[PDB]
Amino acid sequence: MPHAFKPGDLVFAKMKGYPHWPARIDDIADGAVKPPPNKYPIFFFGTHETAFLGPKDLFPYDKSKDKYGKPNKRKGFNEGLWEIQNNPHASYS
Ligand SMILES: OCc1cccc(NCc2cncc(Br)c2)c1
Repeated sequence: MPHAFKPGDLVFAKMKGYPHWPARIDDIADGAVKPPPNKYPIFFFGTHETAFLGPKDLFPYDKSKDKYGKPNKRKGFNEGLWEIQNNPHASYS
């Protein structure tokens, strides 16, 4: 049974103008800006950028990897695929 997203969960995250992108739910550091209601800090693998997104844009990784895991030409995407498959919980900062 699924649960609400928690830090460490692996997803594909969708933003307008980009393919569904390999990403993880991040933690919020002490005193850092918190997401709006029902949004989460999304760390994008490959590009190593963070956005606040809601669950409607978050696709759990295992269920969605067959559909969204194909390499493409977008900058950072293939490295993102490598990171989520090979070391998704490492420090990339
Ligand atoms: O719209 C706010 C916002 C926040 C972070 C990054 C971007 N664009 C670039 C980008 C980088 N990695 C994955 C994707 Br998917 C997109 C936009």
